[PDB]
Amino acid sequence: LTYYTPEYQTKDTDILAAFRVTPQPGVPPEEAGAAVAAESSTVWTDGLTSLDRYKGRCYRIERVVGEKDQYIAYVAYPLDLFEEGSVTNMFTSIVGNVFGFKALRALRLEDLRIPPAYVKTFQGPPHGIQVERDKLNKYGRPLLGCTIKPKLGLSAKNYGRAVYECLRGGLDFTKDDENVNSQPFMRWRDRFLFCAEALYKAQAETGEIKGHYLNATAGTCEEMIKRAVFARELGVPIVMHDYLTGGFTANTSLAHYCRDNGLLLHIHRAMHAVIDRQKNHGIHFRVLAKALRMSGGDHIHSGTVVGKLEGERDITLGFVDLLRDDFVEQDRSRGIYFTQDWVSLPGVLPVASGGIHVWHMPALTEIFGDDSVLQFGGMTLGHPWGNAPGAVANRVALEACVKARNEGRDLAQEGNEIIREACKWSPELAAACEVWKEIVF
Amino acid sequence: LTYYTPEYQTKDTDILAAFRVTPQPGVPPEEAGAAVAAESSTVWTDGLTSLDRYKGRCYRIERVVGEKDQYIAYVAYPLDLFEEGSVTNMFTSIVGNVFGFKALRALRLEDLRIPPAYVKTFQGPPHGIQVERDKLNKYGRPLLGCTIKPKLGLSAKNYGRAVYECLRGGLDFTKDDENVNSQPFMRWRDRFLFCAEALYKAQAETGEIKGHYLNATAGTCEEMIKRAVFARELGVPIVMHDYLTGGFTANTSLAHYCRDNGLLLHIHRAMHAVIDRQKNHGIHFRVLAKALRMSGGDHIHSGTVVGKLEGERDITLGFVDLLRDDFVEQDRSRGIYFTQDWVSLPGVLPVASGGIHVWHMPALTEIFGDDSVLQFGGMTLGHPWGNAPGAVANRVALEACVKARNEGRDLAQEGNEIIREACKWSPELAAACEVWKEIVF
Amino acid sequence: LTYYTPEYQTKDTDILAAFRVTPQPGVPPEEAGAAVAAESSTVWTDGLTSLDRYKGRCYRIERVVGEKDQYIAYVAYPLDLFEEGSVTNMFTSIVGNVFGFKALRALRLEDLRIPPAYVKTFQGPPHGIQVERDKLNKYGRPLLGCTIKPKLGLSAKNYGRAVYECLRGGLDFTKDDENVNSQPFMRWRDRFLFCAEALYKAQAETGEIKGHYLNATAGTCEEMIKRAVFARELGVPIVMHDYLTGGFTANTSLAHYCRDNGLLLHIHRAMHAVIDRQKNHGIHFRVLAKALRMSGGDHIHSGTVVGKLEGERDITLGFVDLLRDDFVEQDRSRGIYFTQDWVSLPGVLPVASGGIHVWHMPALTEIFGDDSVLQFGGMTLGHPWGNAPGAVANRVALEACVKARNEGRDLAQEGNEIIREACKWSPELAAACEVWKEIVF
Amino acid sequence: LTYYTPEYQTKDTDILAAFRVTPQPGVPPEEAGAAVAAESSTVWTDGLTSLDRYKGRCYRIERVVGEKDQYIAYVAYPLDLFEEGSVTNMFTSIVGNVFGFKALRALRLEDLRIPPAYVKTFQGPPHGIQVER
Amino acid sequence: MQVWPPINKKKYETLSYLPDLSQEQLLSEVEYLLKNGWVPCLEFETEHGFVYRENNKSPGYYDGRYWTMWKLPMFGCTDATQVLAEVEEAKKAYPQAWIRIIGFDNVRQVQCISFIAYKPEGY
Amino acid sequence: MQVWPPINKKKYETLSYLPDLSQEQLLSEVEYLLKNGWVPCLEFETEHGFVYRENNKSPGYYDGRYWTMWKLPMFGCTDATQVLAEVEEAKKAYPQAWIRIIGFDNVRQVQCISFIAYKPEGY
Repeated sequence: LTYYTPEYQTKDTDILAAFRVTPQPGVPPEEAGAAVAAESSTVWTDGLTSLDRYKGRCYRIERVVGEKDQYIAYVAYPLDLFEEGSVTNMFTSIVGNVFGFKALRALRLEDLRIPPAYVKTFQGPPHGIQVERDKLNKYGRPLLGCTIKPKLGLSAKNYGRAVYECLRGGLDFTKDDENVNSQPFMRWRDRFLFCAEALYKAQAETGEIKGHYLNATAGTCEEMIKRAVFARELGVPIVMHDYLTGGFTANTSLAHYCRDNGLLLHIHRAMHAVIDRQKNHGIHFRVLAKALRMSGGDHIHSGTVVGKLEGERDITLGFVDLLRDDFVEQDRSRGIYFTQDWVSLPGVLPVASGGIHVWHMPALTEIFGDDSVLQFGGMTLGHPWGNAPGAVANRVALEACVKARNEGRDLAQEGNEIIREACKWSPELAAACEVWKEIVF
Repeated sequence: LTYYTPEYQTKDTDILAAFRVTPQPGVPPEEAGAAVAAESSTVWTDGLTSLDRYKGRCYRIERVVGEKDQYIAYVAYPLDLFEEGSVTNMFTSIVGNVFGFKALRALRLEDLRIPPAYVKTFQGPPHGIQVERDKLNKYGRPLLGCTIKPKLGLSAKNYGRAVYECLRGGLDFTKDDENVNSQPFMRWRDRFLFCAEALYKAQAETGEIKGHYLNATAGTCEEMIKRAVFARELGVPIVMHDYLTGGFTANTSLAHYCRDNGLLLHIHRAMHAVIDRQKNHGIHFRVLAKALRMSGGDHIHSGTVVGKLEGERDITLGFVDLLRDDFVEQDRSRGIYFTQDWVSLPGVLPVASGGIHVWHMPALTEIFGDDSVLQFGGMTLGHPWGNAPGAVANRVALEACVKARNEGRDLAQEGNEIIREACKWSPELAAACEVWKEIVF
Repeated sequence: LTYYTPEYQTKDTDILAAFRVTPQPGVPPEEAGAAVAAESSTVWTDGLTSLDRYKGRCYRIERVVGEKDQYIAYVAYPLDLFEEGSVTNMFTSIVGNVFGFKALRALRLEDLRIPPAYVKTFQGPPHGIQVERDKLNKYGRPLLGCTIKPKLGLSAKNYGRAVYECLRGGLDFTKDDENVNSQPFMRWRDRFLFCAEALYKAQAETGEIKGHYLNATAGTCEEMIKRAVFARELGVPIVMHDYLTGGFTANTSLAHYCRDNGLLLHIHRAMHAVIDRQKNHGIHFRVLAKALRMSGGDHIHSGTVVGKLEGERDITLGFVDLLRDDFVEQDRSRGIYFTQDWVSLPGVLPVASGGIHVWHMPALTEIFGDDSVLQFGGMTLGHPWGNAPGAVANRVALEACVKARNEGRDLAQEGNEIIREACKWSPELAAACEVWKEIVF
Repeated sequence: LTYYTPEYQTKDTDILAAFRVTPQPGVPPEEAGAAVAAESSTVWTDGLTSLDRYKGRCYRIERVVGEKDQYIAYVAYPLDLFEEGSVTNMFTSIVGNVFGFKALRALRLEDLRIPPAYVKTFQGPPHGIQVER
Repeated sequence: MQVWPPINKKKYETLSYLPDLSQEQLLSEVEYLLKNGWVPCLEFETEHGFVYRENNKSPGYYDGRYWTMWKLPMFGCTDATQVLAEVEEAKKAYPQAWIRIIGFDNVRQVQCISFIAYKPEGY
Repeated sequence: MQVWPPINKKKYETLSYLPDLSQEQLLSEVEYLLKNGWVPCLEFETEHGFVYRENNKSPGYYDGRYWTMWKLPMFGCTDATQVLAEVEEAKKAYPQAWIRIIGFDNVRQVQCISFIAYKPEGY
């Protein structure tokens, strides 16, 4: 336990990790923390080099307050261990083997401090927040996306019809289901073509730029690039990728492709709950989010805050900051274990989805502010009058909220009222609000 | 709960899943199982198609014996939901969202039945067991690999020196650490070149074909292909990939590349413990293994049986069968929930590693039989006389075991004896056995 | 001192150089001049060839009038020493080593006579003066460019906004700062796109062809070509390069690219003052200018004459002639040491910038005449009413001057008056002139 | 001379330059050093951004011992000014224009501190000493 | 059940789905910009009120995003009224123009607000 | 502070930002051409008064650069009045045309001068 080095002075170029460790009964913390570091980084060949130069080292332990068997072990890894511009390699090195160490009951990676000297080896987002608003010419309000349901079984032509109806109503984006790639019921090229026809028509009609997240996720890198190539030929603004199922190697290739060809990249987080749900084991979503900002994506599905306890809303906001801002000061209250400086790597727009209703508009606006995309499924598609009206409903609801806020109203205190007044002059909104009006009013 | 359909008669083309579900207190199993299926597969657009055609359906529940709150929910998904030849898409569709369903405390995917009509859309392994023995001209015994340690910090030229020493001693393969990609201390092209020099020299010396698993894992698909391209130019037999960190999309591209250029593909399972360790949550390694056989790899790190309880050794053997054989009959004793027919897709060689010593040779041989690679780190590199002798030690130990077995001896009853007799005529072996000889003899 | 050959009769194919030499105390001139020539061009291998064929030779010395320790040593180099079409090689051969000769206190290359037999091996400017006016359809007046300030930190979208405002006001070109390549605050593709949008809009509005010098300067030749490729895809007229920082090899590649694709090339002279400022040491800007005309560029930043003594204005005019004309007769009064015949290689438009104000318009017009571009920073951007009005101001000022000149007025005698009358009918001009009006009127 | 900032605390990501300056008779050092920095890095467009973020700044002067008219002016440039992996761009930005500033008799760049965050954007030598042996 | 019209519902981004801002609503918005310290600026257009793609159709390229600047960004203005004034100025001058108010956040070097302040007859 | 109009300020290159040339100003310009020995020539256009890009959009390609030749370059003309005359001739004939005077320097084989001599109503 030449791996537990409380004397250690981290370097500016170190990669630091905060592991939530649940040791096996008997093994001391210090031994715990020294084991995380030991085969998280590292005979005669051993003397052909210097251990000390490439070893991860646990320079700090901390007892988790409340719990039994849990510490926060802080590990430092030398810059040299990592291949420049490779999230795949950062992940293999840090999380490749230790999660299976006998001596640990469970392990959870909570945070990583990516030093500026490593951040600079990544392209990061093809465009990022600022560039995207400017390319889309949209400022002053969260962006609105519509979810096309059902998830599978729709034809390419019906896909585009729902896409056109939803966009012409006031939403900025439509989204391919993360599962729609190319299938017997809908091959990708057919979808791309029809969606392109539908988004241009909705653009021409409303006078506002539209986008449809065309999913390029595919079986092979070649096929994924072939799909983004056609989106480029069609002249559309955004493509989509399922970064965890496709994988970091592919995602990094697509994010480069997007940068080189001017396409925005919408990232879906399918499969994340497999790794980031359990509090004692896995990788916290904030680590998955920093990795995405590094690999690249202009948008990332971040969950919803709708019906989340404040402590949760806080953890969420911590990772939102990590996604969007340039510098995030350490803050355990929000689950930020290290101060993260992004040295001007573009910020990613958080995408909020999952059960959002117009009467949730005030809070969402409030919590996320303008730099976010709010995505609705049942709210649009599920409106009594169809997709367009459904779309108006959300767009007026959002606009009512922004105006209110801009006028100095408290969205947290007056949410229901603001919504309710808007209903007075938006039939569309009125129709969306009826079941809610009855319960609250 | 139009998703719980115990009347349902699975079709030959269905994809079936066995989920280990731990419901939230209150929610019945049937409701449990219907929720896994409901947003594991699936408004007006809904009437533009047929739900019934694309819905996952829970046609069966089962109470897990022993435990409290656990069932085995069996879900059926229609063939049409899946993009042909895409493991990325199979994974997005099945495990993309449900692991985060509120109503579940925890969920674990234990098995999948891949129908022959879907298996036939995959290339599978670039070569597979039979082709690899024939290309390497190695028959009648497990293959032996050596692990080069330390994991990081060795120079390209020292890498190759250890590679040559280890191979010239009787081992068939040397392996790049899963973490060695391209780094400041060792850039990839330099490693490839030196390793190639070292494996040819060891081949020329011994008269036996040698291989070094050259890691092509990289930040982008383009870079990964660029590395396999140089291995092809050098004329070497095998390359390596970290399929979970690189990702299925990249892996499928590299496996195709390998098929097209005659390279064997060695797969490392880095990061698996993050997803497959916890018994209530995640994806069982057997599912990760079927996915690899589908995406493609000629070899796959499967763990070690060394010091595993029989119930564990059994689960292991179940996934070994699933990796190597053509048809595996359902067997819950071994964790095989569905009969799996591979319709002649090549088999993958299981790679056993982790704390293996020569005195473990008899059991390994016994458990895995000939179609496996046994990998040693400390056993080779850690031998008192260096890599070569270390290598002889393992190779004679292995050969003693095969001969014994071939003569009708019981490896399980006579392991220690067989080892011990070999030590009588292999100094090299003798040196490796001294601490063990003292304890057992 | 077989290198001092006053008897020597230069050949029509010789490359001649005029070096300003400041010998070390003691060493005679003849020895001086023979040393410049000796390791500025040139054992047994020596007898395998003929010295006399490849030697530079000092066929003439001259005492610099006024000064102490200075001569003008004239060196002749054989055509054969030079790689055809390579400015890099002309420079390596002539200025590669002698500037560090112990025996010289300081050395300054003042001029080179490029023979017609060497000039014909270069493409020269992608287009040149005549072709550019014809492609742009602009005749009869100096061209006007606007400088976008600040130099760094502007966003791609704000860049284009300032570009559009400045162009719609009457200026022909906008210019990327020589430092803007691709950076965290503004990546190149984003700038190209927005600038293209802005220049087309200004073109459509005014009815006059517009251009924005899109900087393609980059870290590598591949990246530089990739940027010009997108400018070609956008259909824009001109790209820009920093020939001294990018280097002659790259510049020659970009100038070829421009010729092959119809793009005008604007050259910026960043870093020149590092080499051409000091009167005793370096390379006079006239040599750097001939080299640019040879390597290729359609425009070249030549400084300003604004507040330069006549002797200086003269040296300037000497290099302007060398840039634009077909044949320039020797003229020491203007710093033209050799008669230069350009055998129809296109001429380059001199670009005047640095502190130019509208009240400087009369003189600039006067000094440079029509074949020049006048570039303004503070004059446009710095106008009290913004970029457009700023632009009108300069454009009317210029037009007033041309008209006056055309009417037979003396710009040198009536500058202030002409400006002043124009102010009477151009508010825009009036606003730009107020601080000046107070001091002179 | 909002460019002479002796209070300035260089950042780990800054590019620092040591210029040997020979000012024109009359102009103080501080003014010298502030001019090197001013058009070695940097109207209304000016208010569309933040000067302070992209300005070079002279955070230190030093009199050259022995000589007359010479100082060592220390300039700090923000990481953001530079295109990753481009020596051409580092050179254009630092040495592109100042050597011709009227107010300087002569200028000599003596050293640059390349921060680790910029060094990591370069490949550097194809092989380097160790690999070559 | 009502049908959203496919014609005559041209939009202008933020706040264009709400009823036309009243002089006070307008003023409130201007004040918000001011409260956050953004620099207001007017922009107007007379020909292409909407985005189009004439010159190019590659991803992210659109014509008509840029409008003409009305005077200069209003640095240091402290009275939301000055701004409203300009609007007034702009419409007298170009009664056929579309006029929008924009606000710059130069700390982030972004446009943090953009809404329509006046549309010509029939819009 | 004034706003340069984004509409109705169509231009025609050299001298088009000055107040319309008077008969004498015009004449002065013609004489300059003559003094330098350039050959005057009239060119007119009735449809596309401005550059456009219909046939192609590659770098340097524009439609509408070329106008129609009015008669022939005026070789040897010695009286700036002959030229003004033609202008007169041209406008009676095509009162809707844009008319410009151009001058050739055949020693350099370039157009050394080009200014608008008459614009149709509304320009």
